[PDB]
Amino acid sequence: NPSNWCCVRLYGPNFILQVYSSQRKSWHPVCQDDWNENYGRAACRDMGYKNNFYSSQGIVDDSGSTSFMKLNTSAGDIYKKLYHSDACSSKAVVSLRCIACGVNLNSSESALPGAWPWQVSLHVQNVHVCGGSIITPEWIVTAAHCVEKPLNNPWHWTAFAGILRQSFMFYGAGYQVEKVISHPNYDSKTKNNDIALMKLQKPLTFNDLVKPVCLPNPGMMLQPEQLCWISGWGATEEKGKTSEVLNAAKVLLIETQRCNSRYVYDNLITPAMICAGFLQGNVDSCQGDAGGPLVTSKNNIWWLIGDTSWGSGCAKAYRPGVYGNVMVFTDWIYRQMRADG
Amino acid sequence: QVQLVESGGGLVQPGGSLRLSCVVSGFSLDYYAIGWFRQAPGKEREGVSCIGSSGDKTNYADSVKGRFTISRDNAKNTVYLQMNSLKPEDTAVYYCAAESALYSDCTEEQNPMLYDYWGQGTQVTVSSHHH
Amino acid sequence: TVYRRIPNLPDCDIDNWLNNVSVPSPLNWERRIFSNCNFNLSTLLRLVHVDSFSCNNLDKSKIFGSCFNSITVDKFAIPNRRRDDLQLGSSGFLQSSNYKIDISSSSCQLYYSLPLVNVTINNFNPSSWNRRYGFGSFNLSSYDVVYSDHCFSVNSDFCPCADPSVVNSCAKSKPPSAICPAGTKYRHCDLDTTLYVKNWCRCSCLPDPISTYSPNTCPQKKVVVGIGEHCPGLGINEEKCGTQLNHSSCFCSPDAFLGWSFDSCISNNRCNIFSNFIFNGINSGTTCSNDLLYSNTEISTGVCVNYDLYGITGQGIFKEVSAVYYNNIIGFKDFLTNKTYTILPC
Ligand SMILES: *[C@@H]1O[C@H](CO)[C@@H](O[C@@H]2O[C@H](CO)[C@@H](O)[C@H](O)[C@H]2NC(C)=O)[C@H](O)[C@H]1NC(C)=O
Ligand SMILES: *[C@@H]1O[C@H](CO)[C@@H](O)[C@H](O)[C@H]1NC(C)=O
Ligand SMILES: *[C@@H]1O[C@H](CO)[C@@H](O)[C@H](O)[C@H]1NC(C)=O
Ligand SMILES: *[C@@H]1O[C@H](CO)[C@@H](O)[C@H](O)[C@H]1NC(C)=O
Repeated sequence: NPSNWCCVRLYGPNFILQVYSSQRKSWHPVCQDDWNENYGRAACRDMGYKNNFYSSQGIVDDSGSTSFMKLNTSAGDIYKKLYHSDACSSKAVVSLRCIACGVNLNSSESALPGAWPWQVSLHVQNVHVCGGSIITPEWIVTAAHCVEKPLNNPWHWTAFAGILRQSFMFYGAGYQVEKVISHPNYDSKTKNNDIALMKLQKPLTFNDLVKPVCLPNPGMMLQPEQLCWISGWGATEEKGKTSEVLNAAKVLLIETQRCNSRYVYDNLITPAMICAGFLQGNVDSCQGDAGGPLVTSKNNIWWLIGDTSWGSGCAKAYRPGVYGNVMVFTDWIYRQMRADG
Repeated sequence: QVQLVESGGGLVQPGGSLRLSCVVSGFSLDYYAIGWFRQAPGKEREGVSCIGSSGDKTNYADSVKGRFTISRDNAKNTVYLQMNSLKPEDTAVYYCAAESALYSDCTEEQNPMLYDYWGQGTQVTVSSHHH
Repeated sequence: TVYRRIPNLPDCDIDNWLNNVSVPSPLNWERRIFSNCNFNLSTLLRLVHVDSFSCNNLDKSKIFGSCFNSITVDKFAIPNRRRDDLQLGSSGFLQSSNYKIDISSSSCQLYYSLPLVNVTINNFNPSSWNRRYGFGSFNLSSYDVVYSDHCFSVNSDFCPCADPSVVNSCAKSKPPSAICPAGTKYRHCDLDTTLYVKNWCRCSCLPDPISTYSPNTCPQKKVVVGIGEHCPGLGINEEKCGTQLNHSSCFCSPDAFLGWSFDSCISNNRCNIFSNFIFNGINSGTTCSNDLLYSNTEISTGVCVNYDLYGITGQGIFKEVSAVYYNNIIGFKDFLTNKTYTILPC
């Protein structure tokens, strides 16, 4: 069963390549020893990124792990070759980035062009219905409740990227969506596991206005109330209509423990959820649309921490926004990307 | 439903050993750090040990450093705390708690507010009673 | 300084004020203003069991023989664990929520003590709105002194109870409700429908006005006491106010009032007391020290001196003159010697 199986991951803001040790219950970094670009592309294809490959180099291990994985100097799949070595010869572990992501417009309300190049508007019947985040030239992260029946068919959806104004999303200009995959454990009753993937029929052309956001790795080591950003065409006022122009705002993460308080959401926040906003209220984080991006800046990289899931009203006290926890979905996303190609 | 279930607590002689176990349900250990905390009677809850989502990162408070040992079984979704050379000072209610991996896996000082999910705990008393 | 006191002025009896048997708590610290009277600082320091006396913006020695427009004496019993809060400029609970010592005024802090047999601690809550919604009284043991942890101000239309007509529809977290007095606004509660939870009642000041996650929505606003101000009120847990046990009106249980504590004043079988002396109008007025005599009979002439002649305050150069010259400048007849003078500005 694919869920029971795992293998490989990227850990931390420095993309430390980690392999799981059969029967030892543990992750181990990889020695730079005899590593090259081909091995990095192999690991990326193992994670489901296909021919995508950005960089691979040697960095210092900051995870504090027990042992490393060193490829047998010559054993003749090279995957088994990696045995439990106590140290690396090159004194360096493998940093591997499979795709150029997390970069936007440097600092220089209404969103600026290129400020959120991963933001996409998802339309049905020529009308902006949801938002999403670019992760590959052909893959978009959104919410599962956006694509529930009867919108589970990919032919209902068109994606618009690099465009800030809805009025400038004309009939014909958006990329057709080929596949829609809801999370298998999505529960519309509780909005648990509210995440879905859209694969486009045609690859996006990346530029200053259209770029992907990095998927979050385990061990990001974010602050308890880490400052994050939300963006979208979300109605600023309740019951309001879709904002014509793209907007963005800053929010702070809210501890899940504090978010599950009785006088907040009273144990409705699951491990598949994170909370963000402001508890006291009065702060307009309503700009975001459902499935839109929740991102944070760490190690000078923009990471997708959450996708807009649910929330009682908006800018309401004791009712912060609840987002899907992309960190716990990154493996499922990798699996879906690998199973496609 | 997410549950954390502690067991293995009991009454033990000073210098004895116990093995606490914590069964985790509702989420994967690959994305969450698991800590053992203890609360003494009428004292604040203090961090005892921590194992990260990677399984290699382990941290221990200086009061039990080198005497206790935390471990995890991902296949069994069970975290074990081996308490060796138990002292009367170790008498407390031992709780199992889970924190996400978005934040730091294991800290040197275990902040209980970073941990989002809690079990009910098991009582451990270390006194001279019956060998 | 040339001093001419008004004759037959009464004694200020500041010792009688400090040694009064009714001793207030810092929450209800008491004030007495002395004016148009004579005092003896050494006699005061003897009659009062003085533990410490220190002045700010005023020389201790210059009090003797000097006059003042008024002397303001504030007093209250010292809760022991809070004594360090009385340090000048401290941000402790006493100066934050009970009595702020004005560090800019010419003041003197007097720490003294009284024998336990002659002391009755007066613990009273001065908050008008706390009593309006049922404060009650402090049921404490003898010599326990109350102090505030957190002060809260509310507008005149404040009411801590929820509207029963709204509460009747509450399905979750049903707050207690009662009838608010006319002209007041009921506690705000929203009916929310989070996820599948219908008619979830979410009210202001949760969990309490001290730790409320939304201070902006809680009408009880945290405040620090100003100079010469009392604590406007203790925090009210609005979740314990719709009990409406009787009187058919909004009434809060006594354990709903938060942000207050107490400690004993007793040390060495004596109750410690703090007093603040604020000296208004130094070298002016008629509240004069008799510690030094009216040796001003020999008025210094030809030198620039401050003068207070029967209440007329100024500065000038005295030059002795006869009545023929009186037959830009002022002058007076000193009735002690009947000598006439002139006063030129310095
Ligand atoms: C201590 O308290 C005051 C301080 O002057 C005096 O008692 C009365 O206090 C009330 C306060 O409102 C005044 O209105 C009265 O004029 C005061 N005098 C009388 C005779 O009632 C008095 O000095 C002391 N009271 C005692 C010892 O009972
Ligand atoms: C590496 O492979 C060779 C050939 O299969 C084997 O003999 C050896 O034991 C392996 N491990 C090493 C060299 O550590
Ligand atoms: C208490 O007051 C009475 C009456 O004025 C006085 O006689 C007595 O000395 C006082 N107690 C002490 C310890 O001074
Ligand atoms: C006041 O407190 C005492 C204990 O200090 C207690 O015995 C008494 O019953 C209390 N009074 C009331 C009215 O509760």
